Amino acid sequence: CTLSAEDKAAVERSKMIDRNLREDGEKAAREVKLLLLGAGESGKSTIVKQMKTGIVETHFTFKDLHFKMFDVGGQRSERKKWIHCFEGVTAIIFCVALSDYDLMNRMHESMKLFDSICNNKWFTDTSIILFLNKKDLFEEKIKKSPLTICYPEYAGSNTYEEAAAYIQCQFEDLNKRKDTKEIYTHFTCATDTKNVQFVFDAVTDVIIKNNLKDCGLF
Amino acid sequence: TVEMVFIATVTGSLSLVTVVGNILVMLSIKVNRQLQTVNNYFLFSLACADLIIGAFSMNLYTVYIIKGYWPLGAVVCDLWLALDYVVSNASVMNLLIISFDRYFCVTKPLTYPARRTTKMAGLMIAAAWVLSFVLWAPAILFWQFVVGKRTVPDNQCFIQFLSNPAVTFGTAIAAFYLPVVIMTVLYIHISLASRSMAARERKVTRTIFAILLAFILTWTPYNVMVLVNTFCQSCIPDTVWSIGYWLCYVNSTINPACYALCNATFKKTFRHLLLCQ
Amino acid sequence: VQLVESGGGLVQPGGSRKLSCSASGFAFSSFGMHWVRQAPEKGLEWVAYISSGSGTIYYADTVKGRFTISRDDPKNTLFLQMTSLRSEDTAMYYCVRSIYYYGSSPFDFWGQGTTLTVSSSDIVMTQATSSVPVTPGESVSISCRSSKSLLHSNGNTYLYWFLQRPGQSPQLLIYRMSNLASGVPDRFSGSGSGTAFTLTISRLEAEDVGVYYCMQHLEYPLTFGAGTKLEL
Amino acid sequence: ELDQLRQEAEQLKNQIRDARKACADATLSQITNNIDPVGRIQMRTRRTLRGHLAKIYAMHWGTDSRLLVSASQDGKLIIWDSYTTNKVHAIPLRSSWVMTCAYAPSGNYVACGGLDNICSIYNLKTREGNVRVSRELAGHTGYLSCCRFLDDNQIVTSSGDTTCALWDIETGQQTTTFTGHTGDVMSLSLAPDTRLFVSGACDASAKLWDVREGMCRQTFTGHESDINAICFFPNGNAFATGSDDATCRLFDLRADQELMTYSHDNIICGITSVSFSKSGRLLLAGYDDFNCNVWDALKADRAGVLAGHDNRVSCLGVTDDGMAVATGSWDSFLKIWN
Amino acid sequence: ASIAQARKLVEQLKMEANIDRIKVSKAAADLMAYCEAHAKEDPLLTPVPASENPFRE
Repeated sequence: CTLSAEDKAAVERSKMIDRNLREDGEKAAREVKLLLLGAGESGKSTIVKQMKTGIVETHFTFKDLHFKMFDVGGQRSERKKWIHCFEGVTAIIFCVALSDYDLMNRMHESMKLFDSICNNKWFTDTSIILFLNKKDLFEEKIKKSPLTICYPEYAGSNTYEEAAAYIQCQFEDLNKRKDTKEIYTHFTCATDTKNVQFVFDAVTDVIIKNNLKDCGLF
Repeated sequence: TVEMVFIATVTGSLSLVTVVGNILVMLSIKVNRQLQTVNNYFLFSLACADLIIGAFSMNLYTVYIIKGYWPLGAVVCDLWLALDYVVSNASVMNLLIISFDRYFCVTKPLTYPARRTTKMAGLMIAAAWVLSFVLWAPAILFWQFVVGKRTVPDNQCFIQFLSNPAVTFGTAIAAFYLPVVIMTVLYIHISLASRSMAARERKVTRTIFAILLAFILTWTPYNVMVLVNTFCQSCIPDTVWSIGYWLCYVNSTINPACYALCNATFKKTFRHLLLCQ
Repeated sequence: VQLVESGGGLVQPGGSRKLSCSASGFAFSSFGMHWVRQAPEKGLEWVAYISSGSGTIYYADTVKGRFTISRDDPKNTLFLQMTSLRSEDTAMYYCVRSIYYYGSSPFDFWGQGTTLTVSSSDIVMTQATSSVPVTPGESVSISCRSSKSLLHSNGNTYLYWFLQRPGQSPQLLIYRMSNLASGVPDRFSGSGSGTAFTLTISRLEAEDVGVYYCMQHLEYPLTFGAGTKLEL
Repeated sequence: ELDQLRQEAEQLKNQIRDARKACADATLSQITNNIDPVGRIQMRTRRTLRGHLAKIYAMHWGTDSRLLVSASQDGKLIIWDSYTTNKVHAIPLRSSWVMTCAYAPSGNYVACGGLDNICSIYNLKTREGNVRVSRELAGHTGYLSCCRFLDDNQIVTSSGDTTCALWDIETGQQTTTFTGHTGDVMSLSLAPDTRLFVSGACDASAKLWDVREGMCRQTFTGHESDINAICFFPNGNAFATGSDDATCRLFDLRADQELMTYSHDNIICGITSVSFSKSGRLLLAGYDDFNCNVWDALKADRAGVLAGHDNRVSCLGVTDDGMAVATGSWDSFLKIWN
Repeated sequence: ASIAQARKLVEQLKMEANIDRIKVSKAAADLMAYCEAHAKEDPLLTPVPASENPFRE
């Protein structure tokens, strides 16, 4: 054996630390990580309250699956120096305030954030669950003040569903990786209980692609 | 005479293709950390079956068939039949349990992978291997014992229970027809559930096409000839058996390709290996 | 913190009893528990051992197979069942905590022990110092000797030291050769070489009086030494 | 007036550069002339630590050159063993996002902080054997990037916020606050005498802080991009830096200038970790292109390459005796080279 | 910001610029002397055989 009595017990200790480490790694790997990013005061509070300093997480379970919502947007630092810490995150829940177009306008800054996060080298395979909230305020604001102020490229009429789809495809067409990832857009408001069902539907659809890739079918 | 030694060259080239496709993939399973997943153990076992098929079985078969009969010795025929089928059906069972694994990963995306562990996968990757061992391995070496007399001539080399319909259809059903009837519906279910966009579904169908019908077009002619050689013995020429006994092996040699071309990282690691040399 | 052990008493030969201690105050699942006995007028005697999670179970040559040992992590208790108790098994049975990583202090905490009275190629640690008189403020180099080179090829020597005040549980002093366990004053400093060891006390007070046993941990079954009575 | 002070600042910075240029006698490349070359250095992996299951972001050797500590992206923290391959302890973390490690000089404590802006210090040599939080340091506003130990009673932390903090353990509050940087501070390294440390920000400037006084002494500009790694010369009179420019620079603390620029045409990936070997002759660098390097110090010629990983190498560090080096990359395997 | 912060920066830069600096021919010769005085005390520079190496096996 060429090993001492304490050395064999040390190998025993190391081996059961390996077993207890695997018993936690397998448990944590099955949990879904969902990064939540967005703009400042972009309706993150109402959505972190709807689904049940530093990084504040949340553990809300729907249809028997343990989720993780990392709200790292309240960090106020250089986003590019800690964004590599989120490798392997199942999806990035990005939230855009629809009604904040007539408010220095900031949807252009949020668009610049989106095209810098979706084309990042670390988030090539990670899908983005793009949220579009405050649709009730957006509907009224469209009837009040025309939306064409923000987008000189916009040329459509004054229809709610037309403008919503226009900005939806405008955000969707911001990625240079048209195939390696998918964007699951949704419209939501405060009086909506379907957000958690939609995000569960999206995470099932993305773990289908994940395990198809793990077996190397793609 | 000359045409046989001419076709032996391309047969040896195919054997080299098989062995070099297996030697790369089994070492890529181990030396690559990203290919050490619990799902790739089944593929590694398939490669292990494929190496023992390619190195021994088809080469000894060509040695048998270049002369039209076995000149070496009947004791080698009494062992080659046992050695060939136990792994030729082990590959089929492994490729069928991979189909079960994929179906369970698709229709149960979040429960099944959690429910299966290293031991859970091992107790079935060994079960598939031993199913053929407990079905066909005794069926070759004991069927001549139950009668007490040999059925296969010394110069000939073939199955000792190929003739009787109740024992040849019995060994053909669970080896070919059950895998086909299970795999086709499993892949239909996988394709239907993979929809929930167009590009992913299209490539999934284009992949299951090359997975399923490549097995179909390489195991239907041989198995239908197996069923046809039961009560005619004059219906077909005896060289058709030699010609059609290749398709199982071409399936076994394209199995490494059908599972390497699908995965991009397998191509990347093969490129790395050939660059390293 | 405390390791209270329960069981034992006036027993007849052959009778089977279960000696149990209730661990309370540490990670019982991470400590490799032991079982060390002491005859009423003799030195210590190793009995058995359980690793963390019951992975490894060892016994001495005397109790090999005859006694059954076990642990219960959920209840934070340690078990050891006796079978066919004989008059040569009367002893006070101490429960010994032990952890094994690099730089650890095995055999650090010792239980109070249970009173057991039933009516009717090995390492040897030689130490003939007994009934030796000692005066406070002086220096005593308690000699020691083994029958095997405790200097393993892995650098360190697996010899321990222990102290037993009159009427109290044993206490670890020097957890290797030339070390010092926590809660021990720097008065004690070990010094050994090969199969010859001495426990040098630079200056000793009037409270560190007792018997000093040596114990090898190179390989099982963890033989001990004789008593060393330092008389006031 | 803003113009009455920015002009003065520009003039004083010009005077700084003039004073630097006046004291530059000969570049260290000219000083190291006709000197015996090191030659290619053969480096083979001795141990491989296959415990972790996620991305390893930090590492720190001990003072006995015997034990290790690692911070993987999972909620664990393994205190490895170096001569053999075992695990002394495993720490279930309170936050899976960790980028820092610090082994105590006496081995009694381990620091652990990440994106949570909290520095958790773990007690090791404890009765009732288990590793528990000694103190949860709070008072930072950004993510904590690296931890250092002066002793068992003090800790120096560099965080995302434009400041460095020297903490106390008896009371978990700061005692000095090195608020003189702009941009995220990424790395730091203490001195052999533990009186001075330099912190590296994302504004491409390294500032030499004074622990006792709590005030900055020198600032080291002249570097291109954000810098992620700093290690002192063992003499404590120089320090290397590592940036995303794919270039390293060896400064000095008595001339305040640059001595070497460690760049090569074939390398574009930034540096993630820097650690001198003993005697200061070598310069190890943790690059991003799945590879490390060992640069010669006195002459900037590159020694043998150090490639054993397949992912980004985050951290590496030489032992206090100079024996081994442990490269910890984003793959879950450490590698103790020699 | 622009008034008090500017004064704080300028004053600190004054002491950061008044530090006496030495010639490179000395500041680098000192670093050179440390390398040659510790050439033997460098387990990585001179290849140590498997005997003294504690990572031999």
